[PDB]
Parts: sequence; structure tokens; C-alpha cells
Amino acid sequence: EMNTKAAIAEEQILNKQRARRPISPHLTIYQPQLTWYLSSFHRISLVLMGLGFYLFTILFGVSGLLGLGLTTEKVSNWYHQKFSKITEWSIKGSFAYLFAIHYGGAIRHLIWDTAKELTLKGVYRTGYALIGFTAVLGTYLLTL
Amino acid sequence: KYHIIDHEYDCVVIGAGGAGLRAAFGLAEAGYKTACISKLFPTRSHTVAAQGGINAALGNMHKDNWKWHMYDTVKGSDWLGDQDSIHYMTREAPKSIIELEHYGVPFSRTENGKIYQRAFGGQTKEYGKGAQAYRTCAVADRTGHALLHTLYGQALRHDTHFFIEYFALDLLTHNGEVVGVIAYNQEDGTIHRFRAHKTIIATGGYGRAYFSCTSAHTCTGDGNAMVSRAGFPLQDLEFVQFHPSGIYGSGCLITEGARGEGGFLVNSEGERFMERYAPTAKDLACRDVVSRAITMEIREGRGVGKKKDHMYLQLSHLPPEVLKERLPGISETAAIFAGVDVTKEPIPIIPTVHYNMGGIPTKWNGEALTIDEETGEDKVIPGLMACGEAACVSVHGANRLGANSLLDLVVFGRAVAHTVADTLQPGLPHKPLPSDLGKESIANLDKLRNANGSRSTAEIRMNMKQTMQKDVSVFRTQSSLDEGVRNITAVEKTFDDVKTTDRSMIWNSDLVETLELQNLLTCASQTAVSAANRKESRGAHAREDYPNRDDEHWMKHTLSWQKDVAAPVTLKYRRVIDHTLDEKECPSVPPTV
Amino acid sequence: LPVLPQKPGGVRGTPNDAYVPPPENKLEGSYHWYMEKIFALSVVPLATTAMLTTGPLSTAADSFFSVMLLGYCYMEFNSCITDYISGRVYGVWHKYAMYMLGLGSAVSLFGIYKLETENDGVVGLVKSLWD
Amino acid sequence: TPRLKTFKVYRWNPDEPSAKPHLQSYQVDLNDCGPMVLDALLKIKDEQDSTLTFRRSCREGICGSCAMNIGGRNTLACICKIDQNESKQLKIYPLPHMFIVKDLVPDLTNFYQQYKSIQPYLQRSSFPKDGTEVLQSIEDRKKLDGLYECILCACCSTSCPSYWWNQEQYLGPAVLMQAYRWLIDSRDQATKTRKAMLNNSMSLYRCHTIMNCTRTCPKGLNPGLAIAEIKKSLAFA
Ligand SMILES: *Cc1cc2c(cc1C)nc1c(=O)[nH]c(=O)nc-1n2C[C@H](O)[C@H](O)[C@H](O)COP(=O)(O)OP(=O)(O)OC[C@H]1O[C@@H](n2cnc3c(N)ncnc32)[C@H](O)[C@@H]1O
Ligand SMILES: CCCCCCCC/C=C\CCCCCCCC(=O)OC[C@H](COP(=O)(O)OCCN)OC(=O)CCCCCCC/C=C/CCCCCCCC
Ligand SMILES: COC1=C(OC)C(=O)C(CC=C(C)C)=C(C)C1=O
Ligand code: SF4
Ligand code: F3S
Ligand code: FES
Repeated sequence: EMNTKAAIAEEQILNKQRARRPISPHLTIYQPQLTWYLSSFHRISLVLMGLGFYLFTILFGVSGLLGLGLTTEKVSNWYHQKFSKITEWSIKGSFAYLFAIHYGGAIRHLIWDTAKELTLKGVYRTGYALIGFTAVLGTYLLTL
Repeated sequence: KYHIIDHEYDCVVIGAGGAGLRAAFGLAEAGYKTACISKLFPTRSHTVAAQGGINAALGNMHKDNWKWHMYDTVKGSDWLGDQDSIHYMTREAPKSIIELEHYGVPFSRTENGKIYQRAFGGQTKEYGKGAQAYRTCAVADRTGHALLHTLYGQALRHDTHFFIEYFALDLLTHNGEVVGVIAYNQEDGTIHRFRAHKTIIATGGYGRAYFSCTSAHTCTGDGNAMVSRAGFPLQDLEFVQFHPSGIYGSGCLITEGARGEGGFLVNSEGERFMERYAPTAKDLACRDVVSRAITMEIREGRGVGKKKDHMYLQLSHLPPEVLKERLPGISETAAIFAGVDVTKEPIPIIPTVHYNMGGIPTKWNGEALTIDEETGEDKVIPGLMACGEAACVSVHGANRLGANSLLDLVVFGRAVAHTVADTLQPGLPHKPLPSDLGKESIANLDKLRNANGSRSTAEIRMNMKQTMQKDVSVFRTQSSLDEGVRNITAVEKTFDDVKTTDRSMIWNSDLVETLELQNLLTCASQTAVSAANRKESRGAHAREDYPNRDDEHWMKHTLSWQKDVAAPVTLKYRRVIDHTLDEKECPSVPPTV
Repeated sequence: LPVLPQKPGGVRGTPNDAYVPPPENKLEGSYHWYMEKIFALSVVPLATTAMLTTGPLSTAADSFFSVMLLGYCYMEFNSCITDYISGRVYGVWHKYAMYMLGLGSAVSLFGIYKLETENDGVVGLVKSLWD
Repeated sequence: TPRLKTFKVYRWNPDEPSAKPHLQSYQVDLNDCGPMVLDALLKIKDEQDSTLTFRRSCREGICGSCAMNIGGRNTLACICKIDQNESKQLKIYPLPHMFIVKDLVPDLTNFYQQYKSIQPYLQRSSFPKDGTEVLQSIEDRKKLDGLYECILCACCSTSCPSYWWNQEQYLGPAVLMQAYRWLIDSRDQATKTRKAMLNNSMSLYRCHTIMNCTRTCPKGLNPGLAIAEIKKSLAFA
């Protein structure tokens, strides 16, 4: 029955050619813009910070099931050796800026879901008010 | 050699423009199996680039009678329009734009919830003796844009079998009647034989035969060459329209509504064109008066511009409220290809080719026409119809009014769907035909694919384009037109040694551009010979050696035959129709000056 | 990770074979958007009033903080599963990686119980690693 | 005296599919050229290598066929102007993360199947009796400004990272603005059916607000604010 044996005879010639097609490049050619860099940092910072929140609560959670008796001073003193004093400031310094760019980013992402400041002038003026706010509060936690 | 896939449908439609889409869900709604074969995606055609309106005698700015709208169509056509097709388009104009808004076209609205109408040029109320009337019924400057995006969405509601990105090569014929088309798929390179009962051609006009035009790149003549290659005539091919306003160099079009609400043609001296050399005492006339006004201004000595071929259109006099609400898309398309804004300084203007009123000779009800070679009387072609800009119903005649060609697609694309349902019964076995139907269209695809010659296909396309800009122009005599038929014949004899460098079949965009050139030489070599056999001057066809309209000898359209390229063209004539559908509803108008 | 057989070229069929949408499942639709915007409207005030307080934070001022930080970090990792370990391309290993945020994170709520009772909250552990 | 600018165009050929895709270098004279990029791609195909295939129809920027990735950003070639500096080269690419067909021609087939699934037509169930049009006020006509004039070029969809991975399920920014165009149409009284095919896991809630959408739109529209109002209307029901 034509228009039915004419459709299966079309998919056979086409699916053979659709499997030899390549994918055009997506990363490593696109222009680095402010709308994506400052919203890819927002997920990298929460993943690295959230992994530490999970790694320190399972370690205090497997000690309750399997009785080992871990306190804060039992694990704070262990972290204070095994690393150099330069290396500790590399962890204390990087985790402060990743907290500052996510604390300001979560206030940026709350005005955005109430349909406010989503034009192209409101995206670029609250991205400079997030980069500058990051350097203020990021250094503020290294002194304190 | 190849492999050919066979389909079976009740009706096939070539083209997915504003006319082939309206004819597609008119038949799929009535209970048929339609197939809309297209070369581009449907909302990528040429009717997306219209910044005008669609005329309707709705009468929501003032009182309006339809019969007033009939009088401006036939008077502005120099009495060559068939008044039984002027009567049908104009009477069914209010019924067909209210129905167009029930599909979901967002129109500009007025202070009570009614459709907003503005003024174009050529249309006046009280039977041509009165003030200018408002019958345009438009979105702001996306009237053609919002027309495709609504007609394509309504064609997804009913089952219309789109075959997107197919190049339709020829027609299939069997003893004087047609049975369907043979198309070439671009995505994988298979030839398709569509068998049909009625086939409809809505493939748009040809503008790319000329050097600088306002048409698209894909706006070649592809249905007018499929018809004449089968032995059927083409009608009124000598009447091409030259727009008064177009961007210098490239050919982009600023809107007809730029001179609609405030617009001044400014020469080198800076005076409005009302009198003293070219025009009549009214500004914004039809596009044969004001386009013959400009091309004779730069020739006599009033040379504005840089190389003394230019014009200015003033727009600083308007308020800035008009330049954002009523027309925002003209503010941007003049500051890119020219590089000048629309609020302080005038933009460049050059007359270029706009519209083509020639095509398939067609009745008022959509059926195509031919003539009997012994009696000279009309005779329909069985199984073939036409609509749109590739069809000459002669609702425009020799000069097309503003905003009347978007009403051609909606009305006469709808009348096509009514004269199939009153003529065919859904579903009826197809005739057994030979196994080699469409074999001369495969060997013509297999000849241009393996081309080995001297001249490339973009070198013959420049010899054709510059010849028809020199001879067949706004001012022509019978000493340059006799040369123009002699130079367009010397070009067509060099198509036999074309060169093609791409031997693939998946997206061969070099085989298509040399198949769009074979299609364009057939419609170009008939525009040249049939313009050199009209010894009068009416409409957009002006002759400097015969400058008087001849309403006693030359009240007839022409009919041009040409089987292939480098073949002799013969001409015959048919009488215009000067009586309406019902003489009791409206009377037929008599020809005046 | 085992990959299911995919569609040959991204698509299947003609352009006029429309996409068939999944049924309305507003528990993981409109109701999932609430729990992200509730857990984010109750962390940024409680992290603001945890940097202006010099000492540790109260017991009841940390058990609200330690629970709203769990769901805010759980809805974040739920978005990195659906985007990357998806069901079109990995199949049953979308559910197996979604159960490791189950009984691999419900015992991270018992770890809160070892911090609100025997120690001084989670704000006392991160202020004493000296950040 | 000529001035030569060097172009670099992404090339593939489906007749010999075993070879990898690569960049080919062409030398375009800038003196006898046009200002735009499509005036320099059409100049190559006439006076040079003529197997270079691409899509073009109107040269104006109103249809949407010439959408490619010129210089990093997604734009239309009819309008993207060539920088008149011969020392700097230009790189042209197809739309990112798309299965290309021949050279610069991406398979936009999944983009047309998703546009059909949002039902882009009016679904009114009652019309006036006198035979005139259905009423709509002027202030309810300004709701559609900025939405009804999208040209379906898919430069916004193939700039979204969350559409690069999940494009077989997530509708993308170009299609979801064309569902918001019918949602706030005041004469479209069937609106509960439209806000029920978006209420699943991956049709609308894969947007994260990485607004490349609004950034790269050549017509100046805003498909990132339009997604944030479908979520705002799916909640307060
Ligand atoms: C060019 C133009 C026209 C225009 C205008 C402004 C410009 C720049 N402004 C107008 C205005 O203000 N008012 C008005 O009334 N008209 C105006 N126009 C004219 C109007 O746009 C045309 O009359 C109209 O566009 C004609 O539409 P039609 O449907 O007749 O033709 P199309 O839009 O070109 O569509 C053709 C379709 O057919 C397909 N095709 C072509 N060749 C083939 C082959 N060989 N095989 C298969 N399909 C084919 C095309 O791809 C398209 O789909
Ligand atoms: C289970 C615990 C492990 C949590 C994960 C491991 C560490 C990662 C925590 C976040 C990354 C680094 C942020 C930590 C910086 C904040 C702590 C700090 O800066 O120390 C000083 C600073 C001030 O000390 P004062 O005594 O008041 O006065 C200064 C001395 N005169 O301490 C504070 O009180 C800052 C308040 C703590 C802020 C963060 C607390 C919660 C962090 C847990 C993980 C967060 C996950 C997601 C949070 C982001 C939400 C937007
Ligand atoms: C949230 O926004 C983004 C993503 O979401 C789909 C990504 O996966 C990626 C790719 C992966 C990472 C983490 C950069 C990009 C580029 C991005 O910005
Ligand atoms: S929203 Fe803009 S970029 Fe996206 S398809 Fe429409 S016009 Fe193109
Ligand atoms: S770029 Fe994509 S991720 Fe969302 S904000 Fe726009 S649809
Ligand atoms: S061709 Fe219309 S935008 Fe490039």
C-alpha cells in the first residue's frame, strides 16, 4: 500500500546517513560572555561546598552507627597537621571566595524568579555588583 | 541509475508561501489527502518580507462600500484587468480578513476592539471622486510576517503532509493532462514521483532574472518554467513592476507606507515632486507614474547623489511616535545596508524591480488555461490549477495597486480549495501509467550534474542579469528591445557548455543553482520577446516610440510558448474579459483616461 | 557506565511527526520548584545572622540551619543528576545514582544528631576549622 | 591595490564520511566585496571553490535561514558586518551541538517537531454572531509585543548549555517563548491544556537562567524573561 511502503523505504536510506553525521563543536569555540561564566561558577561553588558538607557529616554520622566517638576537637586537631601552613591558607583562601560568590549569587537568583531585573541591562549590572561584592566579603573572611 | 520512490495523493501543492499554505488546509479540512511540497521551510518564504497591509472594505474607520474598492482596482490597472476577477476578489474581501483574524493573526487594534486600518496610495472613496480612504487592515510592519506564522500554525491543526526542502523538477503529463510532479529531495538525494489528481502551483514570481531586485535569493521562476516546459503558455509576461523606492546598490525595500503617512521625494534642489517636470498634481500615485517620474529625473540633469543616480525620501518631518509604533522595522533595515537613521537624514532611494504580473493564465476559480490552436478560444488544462504570484488571473493587469497582492493569496488560494471539492470525490483509484514516467527529467538532472565545460553557472547568471537591466527597463524603445531579444538569445546558446564542480547528491547546492538558472532563462527570454511586440504604452510598460494607450487594437493579453532553452518563442493573443459575474450587483466600468 | 542504544542521529521520522509530551506529573514539576525556593528563602537569612554573631549559634538556631542546609544541598545535587546521569542515555543507572542521595544522605541526618547534642552545631565545626 | 582578509569556514563532506571535519582557508578581497558576511560567502562560491554550501534566502534578516556561528557568537550572516581589518582573521562555524548535514547546514528537524507540540494556533470556542472580528483592547495588544515577532532561527536554542545536552526532551528557549505567546493572548480561552504539558520533569524546568538566550538574539527580543513568566504562572494557580 503506497504512502506506507513509501515511508519505510525512506527511513532506511535516511537512518543510514543520519548515523554518519558529526556534531558541531559547542564548547571551546563559543565566546566567553558574562551571562554564562558567572552562572557556571554558581554551580561549581555549590558542588565543592556541598561536597564538604556531606563529607564532614557522614564522617560524624558513621561514628554514631559504628561507635567511634568523634568530637569537634578530635577532628579539628587532625586537620591542623598533615598540611603545611601555606597549604592551609590555600584551602582557607579558596573556600572563602567560593562562599562569597555563592552568597551573593543566591540573592541574584532570588530577584530573578520574581521576574525582576531580567532584561539585558539588569543582567549586566547585577553581575558587576556580584563580582565586586565577592572581592569585599571574600577578603573580609580572611582577616577574621 | 537512481532509485525513485512513488507516492499517491489526492491533491499536491507546490509551494509553502502565503498562497500555497492557504490552499493546503483548505483541502485538508474538506477531507482530502494533500501534500505541500516546498523548497524552503514554510515560514522562510518571500511573503515573510512584506511590510504592508491586506485591503478590506470592513469600514471601521468610516463608511465603506466594497464597490468603491473595485473601482480603484480596475482604474489603476489601465482597464486590462479581468472584471470578473476584480468582482470576486473585492466582494469576498471583508469575509476573508475577519476569518483571517479568527485564526489568530494579531492585528493592530482601535479604541473599541476593531482592526486598525491606514492609507496606502491608489485607493480613494466615492468612486474615484473623493478623499483618500483607509482600507489596509494591517499589523504594524510585520503584516507578511504575521501572515505566514499564523497560516502555518493553522496548517498544523489539520493533517497536511508537508514535504519540506524538496526541489520540484518538472510536471508529469499524459496526453494533454497532468497527473503530478517529480521532486528531488535535498537531504538524502532521492527522486520522488508524486502522483496526483489535481496539482496546484504557488511557486511565486521571478525577480532574480534582473540585476538588482527586491525579490529574495530563492525567488526565481520555478513554476512558470515547469508549465512552459510542458507545452502550455504563459500570459502577460511583459508587465514587470519597478518600485519607486529601493536601497542603492543591494536592493532592499523600504515600505510603501513610508510615503503613506508623511513622505517627501527630495531631489538635488530639495522640492516636493508635485509638478514642473514629471508628475501629476497628486503625490503618492501608482508605481508606474511615480517610478517613471524618478528614472527621468536623474537622466535630464537633476542629479542628486554621488554618481548622479540617487534620490532622497524625507522622514525628519514626522514625529518620533510614528517611527516606533506604526513602523519600527524600517528604522532598523535602513541603518544597516545604508548606514543612516530615519529621524534626521534622508535614506538612499533607487528604482528596482518589485513585482511580476505575468504567469500561468488562470480562470477566476483557479483552473489553469490554454487555447485551442485552430479556433483561438479558451480551454482548461485537466488536473492543473494555480494561485498566488505564479498565476496571472489578471486581477492586477498592467499595474498592481499597493497591498492588493496579499489579498490575492488569501482569496484566490481559498477559491482553489472550493472548486476541487465541488469537482472531485475524495479518493478514487489512479490510472495505470508506464514505468518510465518522468524519464526526461532524470536525464536533464543527469546532464547538468556531470557538467564539463568552460563557463561556470555564476558566469552565465551575470550575462543574463546585466542584459535585462540594460534593455528591458523602465524606458524602452524598439531599438534597444530588438537588441535585448538578440542578446538574451546569445546567452541561452552558451548554457549548453555550463560547468559544474560538485558531483554529489546530498545537498548539491551547485546543481540547484544551475537548475534555478535553466528555470530563469525560460522566463527571461519570453519577457524580452513579448515586450518587443506591444506597440503601445499602458501600465508599467512604457514605449518612447509609441507613447499612447491603444484601447482599440491592444486590449489583449499575450501568450508565450517555449518548449526548452534555445527554442523559438511564438506569440498568440486572447481577449480580455470586460463583464463581471453578476451585472445586477455592480455594473462593469467603461474605459476612460 | 552502560549506555543504552540511542536514536540514530538525534531524530526519528519526518518533521510532521510531533513530539509527544509526558503526562502531567506536577509533584516533580511545579511542586519541586517550591521546595527549591523554600530552601533558598530560609538559608540566606540564616547565613546572614550567622556572620554577625561572634560566638557559636544557639542549639535551636542551628538545628533549623543544619536541616535547611541539607535540603538546599540535596536539591542542588538532584539537578546535577537529571542533567548529566539522565534516563535517555543511562537508563536504570539514573535510579541507582538517585538512591545514593537516599541511603547515602539519610545517614547524614543522623550526623546532625551527633552535632546538635554532643557538640555545638555545624556552625561550631566550620568556625573551628578556622575559616 | 587589493586588501585581503582571510576567512576560515568549517568543512565536511557526506560523500566521504570517513574523513574528520576541518577548517578551510579562503582569501577574500575586501575592496570588491560587500559589507556583510553573506556578501563574502556568496562571493567565494562564484569566483573560487563552489562546493561550499549554506542556507540563504532574503539577505535582509527577516526569514532566518543564514543562522551560523560567526566569531564565537550566534548571529545571522546577512547582517553581521565584516570588521575592516585585514590583519585579523574570521572563523565561521555551524550552530553549536547540532548534527550537521553537509558544510554549514545543521539538522533542524528536532526543532520543528518540538514547535508542533506546543499547539501554535488559536483555540477559541465561541465567535461573534454578527460576523465581525473578535474584540481585543489596545492594552491587551501590547502584551504580545516582543513575542509575536520571533523569526524561528534557533540562535537562542543553540546557545543554551542546558539545551546542548537535553535537546530530545527540553524544549529550548525559542519554543517556550512561542508557548508564552499563546498563553497571554486574551482571545485564546483554552489555557489549562497549555500549562499541563510543561508541568513535567524536563520540558520547562531545565532552565537555570544561564542567559545566553537574550544575549545572542539578533532581533533584540527576550526569550529569557519569557521563560521566567511561565514558571511564575505555573506556580500561583
Ligand atoms: C518581495 C516583496 C514583496 C512584497 C512586499 C515587499 C517585498 C520586499 N510588500 C508588499 C506589500 O506591502 N503589500 C503587498 O500586497 N504585497 C507586497 N509584496 C508582494 C507579496 O509579498 C507577494 O505577492 C507574495 O509574497 C507572493 O507569495 P506567493 O505565495 O505567491 O510566493 P512566495 O511567497 O514566494 O512563496 C513561494 C513558495 O514556493 C516555494 N518554491 C519555489 N520554487 C519551488 C520549487 N521549484 N519547488 C518547490 N517549492 C518551490 C518557495 O520555497 C516558497 O515556499
Ligand atoms: C559539616 C561542616 C563542614 C562544612 C563544609 C566544610 C567547610 C565549607 C564551608 C563553606 C566553605 C567555606 C565557608 C566558611 C567561611 C565561614 C567561617 C569563617 O569565615 O570563620 C570566621 C567567621 C566569623 O567568626 P567570628 O567569631 O564571628 O568573628 C571573627 C573573629 N573575630 O565565622 C562565621 O561565623 C561565618 C559564618 C559561617 C558561614 C558558612 C556556615 C555554613 C557553611 C557550611 C556549608 C555551606 C553549604 C551551602 C551554604 C551556601 C548558602 C548560600
Ligand atoms: C548551569 O550552567 C551550565 C551547565 O548546565 C547545563 C553545564 O552543564 C555547563 C557545562 C559544565 C560545567 C560545570 C561548566 C555549563 C557550561 C554551564 O554553564
Ligand atoms: S528568540 Fe531570537 S534568537 Fe531565538 S529564534 Fe527567536 S529571533 Fe532567533
Ligand atoms: S540560555 Fe538557556 S538555560 Fe535558560 S536562561 Fe536561557 S533558556
Ligand atoms: S537570509 Fe533572511 S536572515 Fe539571512
